[PDB]
Amino acid sequence: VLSNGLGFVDTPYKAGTLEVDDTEDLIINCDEVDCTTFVEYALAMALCPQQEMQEGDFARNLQRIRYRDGKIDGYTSRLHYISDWINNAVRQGLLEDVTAAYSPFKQKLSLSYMSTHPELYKSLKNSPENVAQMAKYEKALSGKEVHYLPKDKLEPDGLPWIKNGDIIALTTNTPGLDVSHMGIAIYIKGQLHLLHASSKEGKVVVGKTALSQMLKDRKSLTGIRVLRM
Repeated sequence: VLSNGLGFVDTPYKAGTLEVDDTEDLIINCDEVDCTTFVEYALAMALCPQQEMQEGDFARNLQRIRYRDGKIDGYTSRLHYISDWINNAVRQGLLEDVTAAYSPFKQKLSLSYMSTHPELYKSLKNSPENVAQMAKYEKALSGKEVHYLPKDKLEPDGLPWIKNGDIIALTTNTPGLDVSHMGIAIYIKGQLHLLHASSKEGKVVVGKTALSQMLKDRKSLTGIRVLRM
């Protein structure tokens, strides 16, 4: 949610915060975030019945969002592809797929980046078993359709059905990937902007440029998916 997300403004960006330990277990690092862990922390906080927030509730929620079916079982149990992450959260009723309700446009998933470049990942580069597992997950998701909103349908002032606090996943046509970035919707000066962890700015920011312009500026971006707590 927006109020929880906004508490992270200016928190430094750092990639790989979840890869620091030898075995996979729950890591809570709210001091350094990437585009995904930022949203996970924000969501896990927002789901808590108290805001008085109990660390047990936050920790339970985070485990449920970060891991396939909330089960911690090695590196490949963590939800690395955002399509998979979204499916996990939607199937548990934690998020509703707003673009599924509103948009008639669809993309077919084609996931393969991780198993194609296992050298890039600490937990794949020396683990043929982990690579094989990620390839099974890629295969099971590839060919499935999701709803999205094409970027040519999004204006600087957003749309009535995209609200403050919605999670926005930026869809991509780059080989082997589904979604390149996520953030939280925030209307600023009547324009739909993105609250997100930016590697460009090196920290969590409310983006200066309207979301529609962020999308239209990049040839590899195709549109968005909109999810809501």
